[PDB]
Amino acid sequence: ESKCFWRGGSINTRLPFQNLSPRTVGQCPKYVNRRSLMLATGMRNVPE
Amino acid sequence: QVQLLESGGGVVQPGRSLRLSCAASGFTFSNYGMHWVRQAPGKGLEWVAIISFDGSKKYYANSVKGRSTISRDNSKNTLSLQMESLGPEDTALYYCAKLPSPYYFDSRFVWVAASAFHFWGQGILVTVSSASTKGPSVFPLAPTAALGCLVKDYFPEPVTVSWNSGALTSGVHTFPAVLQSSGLYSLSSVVTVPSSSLGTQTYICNVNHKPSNTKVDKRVEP
Amino acid sequence: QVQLLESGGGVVQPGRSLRLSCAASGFTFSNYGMHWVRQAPGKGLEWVAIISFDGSKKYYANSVKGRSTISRDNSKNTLSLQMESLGPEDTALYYCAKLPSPYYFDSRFVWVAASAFHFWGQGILVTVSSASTKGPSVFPLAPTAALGCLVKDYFPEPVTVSWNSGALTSGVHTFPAVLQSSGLYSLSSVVTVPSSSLGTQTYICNVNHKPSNTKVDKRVEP
Amino acid sequence: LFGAIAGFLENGWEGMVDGWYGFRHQNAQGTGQAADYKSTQAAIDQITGKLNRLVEKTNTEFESIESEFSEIEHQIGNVINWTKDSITDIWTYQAELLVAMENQHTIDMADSEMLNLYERVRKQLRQNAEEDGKGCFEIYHACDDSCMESIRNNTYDHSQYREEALLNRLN
Amino acid sequence: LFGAIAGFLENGWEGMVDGWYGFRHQNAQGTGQAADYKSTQAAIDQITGKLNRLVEKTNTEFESIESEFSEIEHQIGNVINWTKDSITDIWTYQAELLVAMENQHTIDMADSEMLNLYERVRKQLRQNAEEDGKGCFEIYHACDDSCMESIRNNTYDHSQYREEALLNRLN
Amino acid sequence: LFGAIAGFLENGWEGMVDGWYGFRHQNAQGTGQAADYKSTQAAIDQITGKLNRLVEKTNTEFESIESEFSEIEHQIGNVINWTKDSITDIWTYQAELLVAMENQHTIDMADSEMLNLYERVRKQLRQNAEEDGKGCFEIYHACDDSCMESIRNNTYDHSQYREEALLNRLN
Amino acid sequence: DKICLGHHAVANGTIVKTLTNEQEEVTNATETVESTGINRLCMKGRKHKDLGNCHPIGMLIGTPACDLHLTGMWDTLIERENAIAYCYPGATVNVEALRQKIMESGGI
Amino acid sequence: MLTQPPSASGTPGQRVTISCSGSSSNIGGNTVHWFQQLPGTAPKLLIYTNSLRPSGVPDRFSGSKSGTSASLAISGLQSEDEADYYCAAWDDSLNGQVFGGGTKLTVLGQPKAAPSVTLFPPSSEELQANKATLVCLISDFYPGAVTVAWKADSSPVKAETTTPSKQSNNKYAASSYLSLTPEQWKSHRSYSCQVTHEGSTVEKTVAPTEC
Ligand SMILES: *[C@@H]1O[C@H](CO)[C@@H](O)[C@H](O)[C@H]1NC(C)=O
Ligand SMILES: *[C@@H]1O[C@H](CO)[C@@H](O)[C@H](O)[C@H]1NC(C)=O
Repeated sequence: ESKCFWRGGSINTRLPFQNLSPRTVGQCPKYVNRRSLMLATGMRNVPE
Repeated sequence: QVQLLESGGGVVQPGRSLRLSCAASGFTFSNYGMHWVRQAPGKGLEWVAIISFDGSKKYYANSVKGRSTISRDNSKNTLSLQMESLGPEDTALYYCAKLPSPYYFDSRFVWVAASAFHFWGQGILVTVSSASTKGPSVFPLAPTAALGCLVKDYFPEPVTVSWNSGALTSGVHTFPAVLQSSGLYSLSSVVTVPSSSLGTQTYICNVNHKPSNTKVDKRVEP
Repeated sequence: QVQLLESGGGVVQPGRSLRLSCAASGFTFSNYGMHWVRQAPGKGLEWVAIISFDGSKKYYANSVKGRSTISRDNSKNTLSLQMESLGPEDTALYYCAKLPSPYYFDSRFVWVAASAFHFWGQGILVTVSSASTKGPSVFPLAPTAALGCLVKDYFPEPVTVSWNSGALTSGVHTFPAVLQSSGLYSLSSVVTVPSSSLGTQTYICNVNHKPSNTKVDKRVEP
Repeated sequence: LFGAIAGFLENGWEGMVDGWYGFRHQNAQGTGQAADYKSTQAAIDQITGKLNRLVEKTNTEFESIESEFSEIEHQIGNVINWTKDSITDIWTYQAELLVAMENQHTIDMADSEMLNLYERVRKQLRQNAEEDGKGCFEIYHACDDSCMESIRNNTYDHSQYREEALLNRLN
Repeated sequence: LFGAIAGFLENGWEGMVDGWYGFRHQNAQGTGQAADYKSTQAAIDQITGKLNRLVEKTNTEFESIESEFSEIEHQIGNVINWTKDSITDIWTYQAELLVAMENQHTIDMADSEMLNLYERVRKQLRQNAEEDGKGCFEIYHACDDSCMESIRNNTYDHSQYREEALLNRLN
Repeated sequence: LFGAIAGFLENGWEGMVDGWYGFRHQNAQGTGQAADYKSTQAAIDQITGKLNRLVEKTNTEFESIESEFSEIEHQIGNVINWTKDSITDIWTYQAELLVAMENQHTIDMADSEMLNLYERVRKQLRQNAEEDGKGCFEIYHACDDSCMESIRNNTYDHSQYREEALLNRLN
Repeated sequence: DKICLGHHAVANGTIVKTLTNEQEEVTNATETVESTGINRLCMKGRKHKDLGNCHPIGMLIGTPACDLHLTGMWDTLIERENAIAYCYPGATVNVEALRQKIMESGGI
Repeated sequence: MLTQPPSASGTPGQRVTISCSGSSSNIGGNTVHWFQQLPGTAPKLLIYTNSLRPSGVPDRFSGSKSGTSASLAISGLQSEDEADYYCAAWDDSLNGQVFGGGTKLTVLGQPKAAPSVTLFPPSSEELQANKATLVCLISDFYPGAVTVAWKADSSPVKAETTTPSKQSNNKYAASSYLSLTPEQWKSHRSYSCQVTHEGSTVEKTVAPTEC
């Protein structure tokens, strides 16, 4: 089951951004040209 | 994903010990701290026990403190609970489940996540009494219109009812059980249908009772 | 913008003193703190000295501490370095340059900027030895195919080689120098060409040697 | 930026898997380690709330305006390409901004919670000890393992050791 | 997040309508309440400046590109619908982000002003009292109503009670 | 907002061109001035990193959809004008938001670094001096120029003057 | 006696981008840009109708290749690349608008 | 003094990484820098403040700093990026900038054809300076693993030059110069240069003759 489609198939994800195609149909996330965008889930890592 | 197995149910007499055990799959069990909760018949929720992911501390509930014992094994992915001196206040449905708990009862891998792994599976329905495990007695309630089946005089009550092997589900009404003066319960289950097919269709009701290995099938006719 | 001038190179004998001086333009020199670095022939980078924009502190490197002296003048936009007792460990290329340094070595005007004014210009190539500044000897290496020129038996080695006044740059290979048992170096430089123009074109190689004022030109033929 | 995570604490405790902000003590009994529940749970709840507000999106239904198997008119096709590329650039910039700001805020919020727990422990150890600066607390008299738990349980009483600390600091 | 509003102050003062950050004292005279003007005015000015920069908008003139009483060509109508729905989604996301960030910043700015006023009062009461942690100040000698106003007027002198406090803490 | 730049420091030092956060001392030798390297370099590095992440942009290639020397169809021209003006307004709003937020964050980050350096110097001067509030440190015994540099070099030892300060404060 | 404070860390940290630092190390982080999809058309829970070698115009005009799709109901219409619209050669005026109208519809 | 990992290898578009470690006296605590030295020319600044780049640096390059260790990454590398790469950092105790050892990287070159071996006899004017030199060069080959054996009348001698990778094709080039005196040059008749390179089957031999 899915709710978003494009020329190459389906998109099943909870992320708000994708870099597959700017032409999508349905309830899809917004296309971004950035290859990667890492969100921090922790504090500064201070090695020993 | 959400697939489980539970064991330990049946009819245990008061004074003896109950032992329940649930094992889940589809995920990494060795990290989620698990909980045992009980719900008395009718309504009302009362928490029983909690366990860490490694079994460091139990912190039993005062209602069953020092009387029950919860344990877990991460190798076989199993969670067991053992309780003794089963009074009438212990007849309830026991659910093993993963609830939102303190963080150190869980592992560091699922802290950074908004998934909130949800559970609660099925029930157990432990009952304590003078066992007397009886077999059910089925009677067809025969005449828009309706028709049904009545199952009476059996114990315990993990009973299920279906219409044509579980096909017809529209307009059906499965009513709660009624306990009477002989330590036995009853239950009616009806289904509606327009008043044009009295002697036309094959209406069959099926009743399954687990702690008697009883499978009954009946047909309705004018 | 990026235009400079450097002076102080040549052949200095061991024991005497070297004096280098670089002056840049195209920007405000009176604010950027400047650095002197050295690189021994081959590879390996070793920092020499740093100076403030006003000359408050030097903080020489321990390898040349108390032996060298760096100075700067902001009126004429010049940076000089003087060193004595030039052992063999001082024969290297000396670069004056602006590097990312502590903030107070620079001025408050370029703190609030992401420009990161970049430099390092050209080299100096100081050499210390029994001078014996020799003139180069050129021989034409004559026969797809190739042809080249070999320059041998001279000192020092700030040598440059071009093909037809610096026009042909495709398929050319300028090889590093080789020192031999007479305190003299050699260097080959070749260029490739398909095997159809042996006696057809005017192939000329030019060799420039600065610390002998030597300009040699040679032609290749079968 | 607070001076806790990137300030006076010059080293992290990789061996402290009990939580994000915990205690390490060395007394006559030996060396021990524990973790504070309140600050860790606060940080976890804030991060999970961020993620929950982030992952939800209704994504109003859209349909196809460009044909994939036939040729579109050149001018309207160029207009559609221009519009969609502009929308792509806008969403890319907003994604960059959101990611960077949220990462900065998460790191600084962890730092703020660390400093708040530090101030709580200091208000508990008000007049019986001193802070050396490197996140440690130079206790001037003593502290038992039960005293350590009382510091964890936020039940440490300073009027019980106040005169002792004063007499130890004077003499 | 600072440890003042959501930290060590575990209760708000609903009865303190005099301001956002005020003083409540209990001395031999009785119980009294006042409010600090500086922090309250700073918070009010910052919030009003936020609102002023928010409510102003020139809103460059726009005109109608879609007809309301006649039928538009299907392809250009679909293009206009797509563009306008994309613009709607963009503005909706930006509105959500702006509202959330501004609310977070306003709450944390109120917290920061509370902690700054706390530090000001502490620098005033430097060496003559101690802070119990729950926002209160355990004065070790005394404070008159005039002393309370001097604490409000930022004129409290600690060298006047320093030796008194030292003698009371030693003996 | 922290109470350092817009709080208890009621005056800036225009004559302090040595850095953003420096020391000014007055001892028996006379008056002297220096600057702290760590906080100034931290602020400079953060601001330069902001500028570096700001000035970089690939700016995906675009082409002309409107003719400059001929007349375009009226409806598609109105659609293009509407779209481009909407994009202009969106980018204008985002520019305003980015500029305002970044300026606020830069000012408050300078303030935070000032307060962090203040707390570092306080952890160094733990038990031998007191802070009068106006950014100064009332040293109770003394401090040489070498002592001042030791405060700069983060090497000041308080156990060397602890008993001296205690005896001076008691007697 | 002595008690110290500190935070935790990991050996293999995760690099994230912030407003002040392009490369900041943190604990286990999360990616926000999706880069992989499914090479399938998940139609479970959707009454799909695959046209195959049939073109939307052939459903209205009645081409042979659309004899299976002259009428019907659907919540998602799927068009293919080999969609034939004309058995007899020809063209359609404003074919893009009609194709959009048909693909947006849910029955004929 | 910083660490000196001498060499890194990779392929076009592989995102190779070079590390630079140290102590709190140099790394800290402090900022590191990176430079690129194209073979034969002057260096160009690439990375400052451990993550920032000047104008003329494409976004394919990137730097980092993890605690007391830094690293350099190159995402979109191609044939025009084979060069020298050094590390740099300011030292706390040593009041100055202390550098690393350096790194010479070379892309994985597909094995080109056997080099354009061309034997060169010494010219008539070279012998006039009481010296002789027989040049036997080999250009446009890969890799650098090769061994040339001289045979003075089928007899070896006892007691060469090579350029780095080309900016466009990563082609190497070697050239040997056997130098003798006129008494030792006119004493032999047949000179030949063999090769045992890893890109050919058997030893290729080219030989000139006197007059
Ligand atoms: C990080 O944790 C998530 C779950 O929180 C897990 O899915 C992922 O594989 C982890 N990644 C790493 C690199 O540890
Ligand atoms: C500010 O400094 C910049 C360089 O950082 C300079 O270009 C500019 O002219 C200066 N402006 C003023 C008003 O000082």
